[PDB]
Amino acid sequence: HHHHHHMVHITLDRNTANSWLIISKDRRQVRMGDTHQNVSDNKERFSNYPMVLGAQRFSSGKMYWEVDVTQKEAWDLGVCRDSVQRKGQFSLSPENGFWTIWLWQDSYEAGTSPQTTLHIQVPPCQIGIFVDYEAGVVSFYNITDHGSLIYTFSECVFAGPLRPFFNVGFNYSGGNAAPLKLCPL
Ligand SMILES: CC(=O)N1CCC[C@H](CNS(C)(=O)=O)C1
Repeated sequence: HHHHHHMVHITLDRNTANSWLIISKDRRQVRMGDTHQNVSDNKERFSNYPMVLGAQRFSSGKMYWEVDVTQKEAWDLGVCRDSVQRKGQFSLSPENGFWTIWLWQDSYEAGTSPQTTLHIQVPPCQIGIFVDYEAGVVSFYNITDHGSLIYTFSECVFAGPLRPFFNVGFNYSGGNAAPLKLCPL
């Protein structure tokens, strides 16, 4: 692909983070902590899942960023509406304001309803995410496999400002402690 020129500098918003997450000082990395991270509760925090939003809000234009997923067993990545539900149980779907892909139990899937099987021959260590607000497009690219397309959501109905969306996943296995990292431009 040739979307690299729409690269944007994404930072994580501490105030949206589940209370067990540890966001690095530069706001470019996030990982699961082994306990509550000693923060007060607020209405922005994701309560049920290890999720956090980017600080940036997008309402127009073309945007591109890259995320490092090296050695993780489980994660969700993409964009979501600024107004997504924060508390309680919910599914990742366009109907709920999310445009995401994920890794879970050795399979990759797109967050449609119901979910769609992805066909990845080269397990990605970095994922590229492209958003075209006007076109209603969210695309995912396998940076490890020369930028090969993973999935395109088209005819998206964003219906509001978008924020970068992250889930570091649970670490019940002891094999999913590694961080999500926003890769340099
Ligand atoms: C992320 C979160 O809200 N919580 C609360 C309940 C217990 C969970 C245990 N953490 S785990 C999967 O072992 O890494 C962590």
